[PDB]
Amino acid sequence: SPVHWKSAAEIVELVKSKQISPREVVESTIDLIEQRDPGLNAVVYKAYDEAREKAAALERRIMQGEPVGMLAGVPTLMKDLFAAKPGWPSTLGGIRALKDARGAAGVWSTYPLKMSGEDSLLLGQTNSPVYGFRGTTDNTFFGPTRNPFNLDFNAGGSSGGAAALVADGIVPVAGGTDGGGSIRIPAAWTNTYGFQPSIGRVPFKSRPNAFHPGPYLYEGPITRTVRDAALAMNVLHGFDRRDPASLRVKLDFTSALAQGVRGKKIGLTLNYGVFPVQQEIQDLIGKAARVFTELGAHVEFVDLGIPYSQKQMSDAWCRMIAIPTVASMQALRKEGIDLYGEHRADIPDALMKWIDAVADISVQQISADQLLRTTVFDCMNGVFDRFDLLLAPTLACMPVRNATDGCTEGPSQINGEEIDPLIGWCMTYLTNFSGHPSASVPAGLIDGLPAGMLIIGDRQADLDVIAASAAFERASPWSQYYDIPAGRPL
Repeated sequence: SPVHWKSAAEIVELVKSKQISPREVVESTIDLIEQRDPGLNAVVYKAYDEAREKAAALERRIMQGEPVGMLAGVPTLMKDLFAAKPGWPSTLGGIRALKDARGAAGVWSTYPLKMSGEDSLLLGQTNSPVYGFRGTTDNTFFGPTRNPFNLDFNAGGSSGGAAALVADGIVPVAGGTDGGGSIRIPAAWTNTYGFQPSIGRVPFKSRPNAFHPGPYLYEGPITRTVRDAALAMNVLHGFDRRDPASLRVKLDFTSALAQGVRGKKIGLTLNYGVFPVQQEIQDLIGKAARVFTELGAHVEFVDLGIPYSQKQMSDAWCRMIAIPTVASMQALRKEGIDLYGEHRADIPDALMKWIDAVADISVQQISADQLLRTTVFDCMNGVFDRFDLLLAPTLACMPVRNATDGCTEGPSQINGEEIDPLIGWCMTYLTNFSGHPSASVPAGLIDGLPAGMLIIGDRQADLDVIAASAAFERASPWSQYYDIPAGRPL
């Protein structure tokens, strides 16, 4: 393949130097999708002709020496979860009743808008669970997205299709979204790098309600290298007055790649003091943390002092996500697509539980969840009063086997302790409460399957996260593990 396993940085250079045409990037990427995605089931919409049209125009500009963007020719796909791209479908993660929906003119979600703006070529959309409402990717319309490291296992979610394509070498970057961890969750299970930016760093368009009661929501890249994520972040970040958290600051994410972590004070937790975490994952993260001590950082265990139980926190997260989910369902019903009645079967029972639970949620309950969130935020802040970075395992458990009923979920217990199977083991959700930037870095394999370590920075310290990530990438590479998917039978 001229493009399998190439980085975005490599493709940009190949295209800019006229070694390969944008047309050939598109056809070769299509070949990889057609050849390799049947097992993975990561792609849910193919926009091949659009990509061909865009490639022809990009090729003409390159040949005539007209201006081209900073990701010119890099192939990518966006995520099918509140997707907005004019003329494209949006099924909210595999809701069959929405299969005929198409995006209205002039309405865009951030990843397709900004990536295409800098001449990345959008090839289609990737699979998500229904309404994003779990850390696995499966639904009853498209089915499960499978792990390139072992197709009997799930890629994770909700951005599972994004991570699976990147982990299988098919595109160098894919768009994820994250309300409880979903840029980072599937990255951790697929040996890819998932970057969740600070709140306000990348615009997020929530309409009709910009002041919704949910957790912080983010769009961001999943890549195989930290450099590619920095390149994507240079495109994705930036002021937009229509996002009421937007930061009016310009950064160069690539400037942090060579910075190192010498002298940094790093806090370490294996379970945030409140989650049950598989011992093998704890051990792997203890080892990974020591990579930083060899690079001149000082690492020590910290106690966040979170006074809520992990069930209390996951229940609050579910209610916070459920409120705008109910608003979506109510609006769709008004528009003639009724997911409460006629098309009830399209919603998982576990999700309908929360849908019903918040239908008449009291202001007292809303307030209690807000107090919980504040407490978690302040526990994070207590760490960053004294430390430059916090390390933790991204997730409390290893990948799960795919179900056969379209409802793959996580474990309901870890170490004998009950845990919410949709999101409870996704320890990432703490930064959707708190707003801190974080990235999942591949920490190694356990019994042949990937596990991630989360690097968290202080509020707005995205470049510190990039610097630590790149330092770890140099000292403890994970690229060799791609040999597993690279050699899998097709």
